[PDB]
Amino acid sequence: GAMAKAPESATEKVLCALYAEILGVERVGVDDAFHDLGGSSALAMRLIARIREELGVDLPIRQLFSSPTPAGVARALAAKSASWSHPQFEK
Repeated sequence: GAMAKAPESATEKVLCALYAEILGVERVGVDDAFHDLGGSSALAMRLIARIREELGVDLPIRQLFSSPTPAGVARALAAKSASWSHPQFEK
């Protein structure tokens, strides 16, 4: 429940919705940290999966620690728009 009450950018609104779905709230501001809503790191790991189902994008929990608000996660997502090879795995 931060007082900045900042407005939402395009990805940040999807993240606010995704935060609310897990937290059980009416709304999340782009300045509300996942932890300020009472969320825990374990729930933040599950958030990654829901973001992937809805938007098709993944974020490691490493970056999420530095990106506790929707506005933080959205810019962290945007960094992946650069040409970068994600690490592979076997088949």
